[PDB]
Amino acid sequence: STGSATTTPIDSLDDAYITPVQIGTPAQTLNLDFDTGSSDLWVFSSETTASEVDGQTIYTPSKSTTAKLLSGATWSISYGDGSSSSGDVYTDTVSVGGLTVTGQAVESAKKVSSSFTEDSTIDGLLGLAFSTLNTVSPTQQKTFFDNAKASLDSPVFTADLGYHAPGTYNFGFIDTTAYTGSITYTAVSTKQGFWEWTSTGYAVGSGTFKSTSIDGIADTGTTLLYLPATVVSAYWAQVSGAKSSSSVGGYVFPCSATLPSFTFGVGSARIVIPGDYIDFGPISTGSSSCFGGIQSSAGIGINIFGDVALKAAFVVFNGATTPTLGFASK
Ligand SMILES: NCc1ccc(C(F)(F)F)cc1
Repeated sequence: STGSATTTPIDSLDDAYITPVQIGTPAQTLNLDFDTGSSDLWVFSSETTASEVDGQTIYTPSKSTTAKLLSGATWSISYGDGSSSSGDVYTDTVSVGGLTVTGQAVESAKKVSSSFTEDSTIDGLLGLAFSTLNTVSPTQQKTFFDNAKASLDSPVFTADLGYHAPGTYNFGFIDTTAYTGSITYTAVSTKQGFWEWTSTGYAVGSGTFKSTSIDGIADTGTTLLYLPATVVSAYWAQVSGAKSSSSVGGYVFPCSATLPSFTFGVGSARIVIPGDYIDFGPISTGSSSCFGGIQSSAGIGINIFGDVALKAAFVVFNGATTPTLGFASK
């Protein structure tokens, strides 16, 4: 079987993408952030403290005939940006774009950090990294992709994120009309639980391609592109007036500048990120300083190929016994 769902940017900057997901019987539809950088399916619920909920749609397990409390199980998770959430665990039926999994662990948030509360467009997260990262204790739980794998036609899902436009998450098949040319596959390391791979180098604008190995993760749940300081300095040096700001927390540039493209390597292939994708707009309303979409990973400890990079490509997450990542131009 297969599934297919439209994903839509939450705002005008593509800060995140939400995808409708049906949970429970009868269906309760929540808009979840599909995150290949984590492995928990957690939702705002009727159990979330009332003061930490501001306009989100909530999951009510008491109204689902198929919901079952997973007795004794708890979860607690903290993201790389400092966000966090925690609560208890139900099992229920979960469907994405026609693809249904029964007995999926649905982690009901009892507490959520402030950054989730002030984001009324995101009802929760659907983790798509490897199940070794799932935070349910004492019995670790499988992700939606892992539970659906056996019944999928092909153990793959694809991310086709749009630039200021809706896109598509497909499960179980590769849409050969969604990309141009060939898909270039590259090996994945699962040792840290991430979709971790090695890029073969980079170029800035029309400059020469620098062959260098850049280890990093493919993370639909991270907005920006986080790369080593040497790479990020070489990019921003080509933008007049760009500088790293301590008060802002990253590279900023004059909103009147035009940004060069950024190219990253996938084996022998090249993926070009148009300069417009790197513009994240004024750092504050009315400001003439704009925030850059390519930032240094030095403070993080891992390089992150976030939405800025992934939306320039058609990306295949191949969850075969030997996992691989496929990239195609589109
Ligand atoms: N999008 C999930 C996520 C967030 C942060 C990280 C970090 F910071 F640990 F790399 C990995 C994955």
